[PDB]
Amino acid sequence: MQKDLHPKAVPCKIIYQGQVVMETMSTRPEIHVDVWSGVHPFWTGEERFLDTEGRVDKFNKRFGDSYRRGSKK
Amino acid sequence: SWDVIKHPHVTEKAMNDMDFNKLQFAVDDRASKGEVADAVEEQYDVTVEQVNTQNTMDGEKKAVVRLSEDDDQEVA
Amino acid sequence: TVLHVQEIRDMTPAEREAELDDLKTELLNARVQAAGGAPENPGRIKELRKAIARIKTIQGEEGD
Amino acid sequence: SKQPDKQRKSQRRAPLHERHKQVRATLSADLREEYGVRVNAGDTVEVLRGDFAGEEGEVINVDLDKAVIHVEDVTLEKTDGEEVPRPLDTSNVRVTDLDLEDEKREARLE
RNA sequence: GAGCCGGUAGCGGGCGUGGAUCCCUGGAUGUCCGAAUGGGGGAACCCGGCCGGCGGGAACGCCGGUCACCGCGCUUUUGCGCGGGGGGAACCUGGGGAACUGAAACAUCUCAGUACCCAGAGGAGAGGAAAGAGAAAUCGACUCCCUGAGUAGCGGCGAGCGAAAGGGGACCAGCCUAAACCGUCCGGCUUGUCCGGGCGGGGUCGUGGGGCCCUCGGACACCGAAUCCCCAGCCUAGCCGAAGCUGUUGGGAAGCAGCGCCAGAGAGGGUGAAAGCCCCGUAGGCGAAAGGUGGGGGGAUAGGUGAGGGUACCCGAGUACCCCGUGGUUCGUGGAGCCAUGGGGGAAUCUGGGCGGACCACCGCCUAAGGCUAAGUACUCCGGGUGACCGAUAGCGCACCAGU
RNA sequence: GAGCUGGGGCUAGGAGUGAAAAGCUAACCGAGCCCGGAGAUAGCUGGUUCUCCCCGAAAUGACUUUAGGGUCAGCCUCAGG
RNA sequence: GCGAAUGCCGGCAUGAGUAACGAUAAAGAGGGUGAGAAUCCCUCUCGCCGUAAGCCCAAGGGUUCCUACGCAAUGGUCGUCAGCGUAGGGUUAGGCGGGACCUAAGGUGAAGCCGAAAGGCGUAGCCGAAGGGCAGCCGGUUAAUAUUCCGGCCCUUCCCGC
RNA sequence: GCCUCUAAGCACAACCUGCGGGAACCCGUACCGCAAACCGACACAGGUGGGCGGGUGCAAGAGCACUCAGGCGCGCGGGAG
Repeated sequence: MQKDLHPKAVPCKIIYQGQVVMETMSTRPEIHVDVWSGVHPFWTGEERFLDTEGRVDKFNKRFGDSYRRGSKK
Repeated sequence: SWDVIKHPHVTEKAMNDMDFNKLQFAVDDRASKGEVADAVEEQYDVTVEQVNTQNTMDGEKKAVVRLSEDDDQEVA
Repeated sequence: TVLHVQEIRDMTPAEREAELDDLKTELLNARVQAAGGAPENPGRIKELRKAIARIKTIQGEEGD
Repeated sequence: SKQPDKQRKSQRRAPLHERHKQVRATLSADLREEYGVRVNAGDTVEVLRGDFAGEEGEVINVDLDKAVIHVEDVTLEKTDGEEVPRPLDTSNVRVTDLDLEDEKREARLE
């Protein structure tokens, strides 16, 4: 576990898949894709209880970063 | 920690070995010259003469004590 | 049947020891013995062994 | 002990004395009738079956071990010659002279 | 309760009713490997500090004991004292997660969220007092069995997939904390009125909590534990335990004959060929302990909450709600919601704020964005019971020096 | 001598390596091998058991990614009117 | 309820007393032992090696090695022979080799760095070899061992004392 | 290993040397070993790394013919042709 936020999780899942609409606005739709991928934020440098730096991403990051709910800066 | 050595390995040679010199026996295997010798030493009058070693596929550990220029008793 | 706990237990540590030393010794004697092919069946052999056994037994318990 | 085989399981695998349980029986008139509580084992009696049936003898050896005993009388000789005590099928076993000359024998069964 | 040194029957020797073999339970040893963890390593081997006897050191000096891996709290000081990890047939939830094959092709779909892998909890986890369900202003935890129903319904409307409230049943069962309001302080900024963390207030079950003013009121309300012995159940051995003998064909009888008894125990099995009465330590039936684990149940422990109105009011969360992109759901892009979230905007503290399937008015429900919760269902490694279940090419493949 | 070689190791099996034919990857790799999906599907192929009674078939027609399948008919059989 | 599935499992016949003896480097004779010897032991002719059909170090295999008994099966015939059976016994090192020393590849790997989890990488340090390094040799001696056992000759490191 | 030295302690006791006494382990060896004892399931004319490889003759040489030391006659023998 080394790709999340610290101040909460947000990684994983992701069942994408494209098609060729054309519905309600007349006739019916169609299907295709069948893949799976990722989806997340980014991480910055901080620190806690003797150095540590942290990581976690935006959102959250905007938070605790501002504040700090287990270790500040 | 307790006991010490084993017993008197007995055979054609040995027999003739402990005879003439030295003395061959069943040596637990553990203990070596060190820990070995000793035992001998404490047990059998004569002191820490010398020695060599050996084991084998069998169970037993072969050991030898060249003589103290003194006693040993044919039949140990 | 014989010897026995407590009693022997009054046989202070120092002794407890010494007493064993010999302990083996004899036994040990027993061995050479066997190999020898002379003597016969030493219920003793065993026993002795054991006795000694317990021996330590108690002892230890005693708290070494 | 509620099935066929749990008999070999608490008789011989368990307390061998359970096999004593086997040395169980009675004997002559006296003693018996008198009761039947407090045995002796290597007592005397006189089977009651097998050619040897209706015979006179005594209790030689508590063999519980083998699952039965031996009766000096009851026996046979080899073929090389020498005689010998036969196997005592626990089954047909009779005891009347309830070995009890030994105070400890009379302090248990008769 | 009177025989034994295990399967070895054999030689040679021996312990035993001034309670041996063995059955129990709690012990002391437990060599080397193996998470290994003192250090190294092709496991079961080879290497190091401290104490240690002091030990043959015949007029000459060693094994033993020991000890210490690393991630976890944190009495922080120089950190001293607690937990973990490795297993484990099957079963459990999460994390991740597929083609065959059906559709008589095959791209949608199916097999499925299956098979497998991973992590981890347990002896059971799963889940669990509702921003729930639905609409008779009706219901209320969660779970599981039947039913609802192969219905309402999803869909190249094709193969298929296929809910739920309500009724019947097993069980019952309820509680907490931030939740700055009050006071306590401790530490800061730097003295005020700031944030801070330990103490209580309250510490919300179905709307309340505080703070103020007057009525208060002045003893039976135990939970998931906590506790005492109680029947602690079992833990292996506990032990009594009804009643026939003669005669006989027989190598053997318990058979054929004659008389005789039992009886809540004619369950079966062993007995030289088929016994209720010969053996059976069996069902008859009563028995039984000083140690290892319960409910029932007795008590205090009892932890713990438990009444009245008023007032302008401040107090269960950081993201609800909305846009796009997926989930689960019976919903396969659909008139398509609820709950869950990948990115971006980023509200309110009781006329607040979601909800009853686009939305809107009105009505009706509920009060989130922290947590604990035995019992009712699953699973057999283990032990027992029972068989219109098998007999050595059947049964587990393997009935005994076989996963060899 | 892009020489032959022992010993020590590194890569790996939809991926490796390959002075490159699809070669070699524990003696048959045009995509290894074992356990698992799983007893995959399999108009094709076989295989498909004791006696006896009763009657008695089709090898055409219609539509099929259907033609050596199978739907519906036509010809069989038994129960009642 | 079965011939019958080139069915599965087991036995049992075929061809068949023909096909084969695993290199065309050949033997033959005298004596000896034994119940019994073309196939064993001694001996005497003879043939084949000879760069081997030599001794040696390794790696691999592990008692197969010797000695006394024995041949049931394995020895593609025998067999008193065996690298077959049972029993007993055999291999000893301050200086030879491995460690108690060193690192490259590579592998590990406190810190550090990234994964949905399992994991990936990886500094220093460590693991890692007939590469580096290190103190001896010749004769004798049993049924087997030997630079270890004998003895004669040559050494090294640690320790205490002065 | 040899020399340079901090920390640092020796610096009448640290290292070099000299003589005398004292100490020296753990595991490996048999025999096979261009092989019936090693891989080919077998006493299978297949492969397997290093050391001079004795001589006489051939221009030389681990090529060759005979043989030294040591090894062996192939593990089935006769008999017709």
